[PDB]
Amino acid sequence: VQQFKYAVWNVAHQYAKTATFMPKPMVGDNGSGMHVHMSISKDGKNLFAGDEYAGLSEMALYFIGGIIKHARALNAITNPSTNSYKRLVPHFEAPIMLAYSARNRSASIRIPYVSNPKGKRIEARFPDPMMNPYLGFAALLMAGIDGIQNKIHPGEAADKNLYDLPPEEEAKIPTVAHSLDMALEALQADHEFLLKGGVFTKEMLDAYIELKTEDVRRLNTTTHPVEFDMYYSL
Amino acid sequence: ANKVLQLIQESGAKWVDFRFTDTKGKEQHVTYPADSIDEDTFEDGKMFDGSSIAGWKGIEASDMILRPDAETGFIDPFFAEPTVVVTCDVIEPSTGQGYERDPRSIARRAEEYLKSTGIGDTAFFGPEPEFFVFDEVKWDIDMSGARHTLIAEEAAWSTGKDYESGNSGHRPRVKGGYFPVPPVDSAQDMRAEMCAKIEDIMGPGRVEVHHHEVASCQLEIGVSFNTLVRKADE
Ligand SMILES: [Mg+2]
Ligand SMILES: [Mg+2]
Repeated sequence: VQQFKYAVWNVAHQYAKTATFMPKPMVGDNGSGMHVHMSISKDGKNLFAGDEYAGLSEMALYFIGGIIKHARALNAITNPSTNSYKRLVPHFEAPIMLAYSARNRSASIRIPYVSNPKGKRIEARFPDPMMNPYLGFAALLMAGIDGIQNKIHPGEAADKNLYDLPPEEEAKIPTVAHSLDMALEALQADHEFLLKGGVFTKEMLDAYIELKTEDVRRLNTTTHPVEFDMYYSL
Repeated sequence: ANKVLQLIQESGAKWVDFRFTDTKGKEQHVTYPADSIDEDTFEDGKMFDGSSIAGWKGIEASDMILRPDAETGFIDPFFAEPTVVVTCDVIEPSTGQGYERDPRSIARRAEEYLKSTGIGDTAFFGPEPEFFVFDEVKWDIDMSGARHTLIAEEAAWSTGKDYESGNSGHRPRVKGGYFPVPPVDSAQDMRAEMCAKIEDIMGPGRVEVHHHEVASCQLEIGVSFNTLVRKADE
């Protein structure tokens, strides 16, 4: 990932241009996202392959469940930028709804058409390139295996429709974090899966959270031009 | 004319502005000295060429100066000059809708074609015309292309523009100019003057209300309802 970023940055620079892996740099047009494709192999066999749902093993269903459960927390490490939440907005092309389907948009988790079940994987569309590859990938796994270990059921798959009327539902459909603020509060509450295996020390997690909070501080302290628009002449 | 001729006397006006309306609904004017204007002129009239409604006919229609009301001292112009917004257009014979059709006469026809139907003695119309006021407006159309630009301080998009007096930042937001207070309103005295001028023209009372319409730079002044051929003139 890091090498890719480096290449694109520098190539662009040689064309006298500048590249940015920021999400939503431009408002009113598409944000830049990092969908993450995931598989597990054991002695060289794809554990995700099965006949549970659209070629998915029970293993993978549990992977999914864990991630869905821990998503708001997972939104830091993945979506670790205040800007990330500019992308994650109630609209089209928006993986805001915490669900899974192979054939549905607005599904934060999506099951790719893989043809051969040999490469069967699962895709999470909510992350943006601001995610630390190392830390991010890892956190997804830890949450994934928490699913497996606790046999977390991912619930029913919504393939039907992205966002429609509220039959007291859809409103009820869970959403990913609205702000880095919230994401950091979520990770405070729900960090346990990471600490397992001692993969994540509490030293670093509590540090990370504080360091990321400085980013939040910046945003919250600095008046935004838009505030002038709404509030200046009140 | 009791109204007009007497007004001329009282005003000491040297000039009388005959005003009529073309098919497209654009008021037109021709100016005569008071000396030519007698009571008989209201009957006899003053004749003129036809270049808007008609053509080919080499039409020499007459401007039968209409008399009651519409006898307004020209508020804007320097020299004392009453207007006769009442100038029905009559063919040389058949005192009728001149050129293709004089709108005012068509309306007079409809005035009669209500009493004649025995449905009603009079009909009352109360229009609410909305207008925009801009600082400046520019456009051109050539083979090169077509172009048009709106320029105004009060325009919603004028935030960020440089001004001589400086930019107040107090301006209506888009759709959001529904009655906010003067800092942003930046009209008021203008509307007031408009109202004052109206009263000079039509008469006392008559002006109901003045407010800022929704769009940036959009204003509404309310004028009392009246009969056709009266309200139309107004
Ligand atoms: Mg994708
Ligand atoms: Mg209105």
